[PDB]
Amino acid sequence: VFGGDECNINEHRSLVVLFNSNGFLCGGTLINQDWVVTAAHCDSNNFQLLFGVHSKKILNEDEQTRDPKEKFFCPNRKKDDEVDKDIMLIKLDSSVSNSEHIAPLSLPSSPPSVGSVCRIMGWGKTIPTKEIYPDVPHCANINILDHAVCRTAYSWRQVANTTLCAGILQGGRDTCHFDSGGPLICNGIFQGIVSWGGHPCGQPGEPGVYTKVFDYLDWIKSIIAGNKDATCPP
Amino acid sequence: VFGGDECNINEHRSLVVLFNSNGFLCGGTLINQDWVVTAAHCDSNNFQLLFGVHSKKILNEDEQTRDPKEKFFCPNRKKDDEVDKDIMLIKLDSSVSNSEHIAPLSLPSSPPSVGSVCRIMGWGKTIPTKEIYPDVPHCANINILDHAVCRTAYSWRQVANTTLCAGILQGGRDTCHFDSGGPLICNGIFQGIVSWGGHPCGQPGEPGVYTKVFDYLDWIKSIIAGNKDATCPP
Ligand SMILES: *C[C@@](*)(O)[C@H](CCCNC(N)=[NH2+])NC(=O)CNC(=O)[C@@H](N)CCC(=O)O
Ligand SMILES: *C[C@@](*)(O)[C@H](CCCNC(N)=[NH2+])NC(=O)CNC(=O)[C@@H](N)CCC(=O)O
Repeated sequence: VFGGDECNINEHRSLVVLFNSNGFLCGGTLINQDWVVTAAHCDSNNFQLLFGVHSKKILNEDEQTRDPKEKFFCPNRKKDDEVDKDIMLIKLDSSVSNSEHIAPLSLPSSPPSVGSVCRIMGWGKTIPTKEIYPDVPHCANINILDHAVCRTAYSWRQVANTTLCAGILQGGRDTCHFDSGGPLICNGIFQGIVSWGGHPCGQPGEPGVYTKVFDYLDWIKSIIAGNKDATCPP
Repeated sequence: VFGGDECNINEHRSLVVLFNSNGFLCGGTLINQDWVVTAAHCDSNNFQLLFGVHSKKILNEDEQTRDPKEKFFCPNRKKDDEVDKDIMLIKLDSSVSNSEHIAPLSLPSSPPSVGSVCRIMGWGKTIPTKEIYPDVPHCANINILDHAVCRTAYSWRQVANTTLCAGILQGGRDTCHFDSGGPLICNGIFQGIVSWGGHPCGQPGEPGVYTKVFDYLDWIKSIIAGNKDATCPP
């Protein structure tokens, strides 16, 4: 996260870490005691999920680890476009219970209004060009922008409507590489999933695009209730 | 460990890992649910202890992390001698319960005999010259040798009587740097603590010198029971 500060140790109790033998992959969001939401582009053959993490060097006495038992993607997702319908549900091999540094995030009831202030968080790049990563996750506030700003900022490709356009108009704060899958939270509600953006991040006039969780509510609940044939919003 | 193979995932449940911000420090041994025994030269201002660990890449789901609440050393220990009375007792800040990959090891009732076959284990060097470290702990069987082999082999310093001389005579098997603090187990009994040896491990004729647990039984029991003045055997 570019333009932020170290997150408070208690302000990110729902942030999950996806990693494998090759290291850190992405972030994720725990929505209930058995499921994790993250980005579809973060998928890997094998990986594990780590809960309750703050510092990577100085561990928390309450971290939990689980393996993905099931993974779900939109049935109607475009094969070639890696960020098309960037959402993946992970059914844990074993339930995770609340603790001092672990807790789920509630799904939204309604979508965020243009201009609302939201929180982004992750262990991704903090310097736009350098491959320097934090030890603790960084937090920064950004605003919900008019979707047209993004549509026009990235005219060479199509910015789906099932996405939120967020950031700071003059740049300086934005999610970056390895921040993917993490939550965009507005007023304590789970509103978006970090998906993609500019090169590098934080440039003025190039906001980030987040999967709009709300548009996928029916999908999420259907998959979680047991219906696996649930198709996503086009 | 030089000269062995990867340990079976279930044959090292008492093996603890001491680490800090600078990384890995040493091995250790869980003797009951509240105490860990290790070498005194493994001390560091700040460190933590990890239980139920095997592979550093693929984590077990039952791992536990605790912090050192109290540390204890022999009152009558030599100031400038890093390996004199090489034993340290650590009281955990919170109890550790048994699980698939965590279980304590029992204190000895009698000292091992010369010629006994014992298991050594740890994440220390596997090739004497190369600064290459295992991902999973390596185990190997060595024999308890006549204490005099050590006495003469290391005629350039003095080998205490409160230690076990163990290894293979022609070399090719020994503990190495970063293997310290781990346990020497003979017939399932906790008999020694990895302390020191020659440069580099495995040289023919230069066995490993381990802290003889049996000789400290009283100090250990007195310390754990409450007598913080208990003195060690000279
Ligand atoms: C998977 C995740 O780690 C990244 C997140 C990048 C976020 N970038 C900004 N500026 N907020 N996403 C990608 O690697 C995917 N990239 C693309 O799909 C490109 N078309 C856009 C480049 C980009 O995401 O920055
Ligand atoms: C702290 C612990 O990891 C090591 C273990 C070395 C074991 N070596 C062999 N060959 N089994 N201990 C030390 O680094 C302490 N070293 C000494 O006290 C030196 N007098 C000997 C160096 C040595 O142990 O190789």
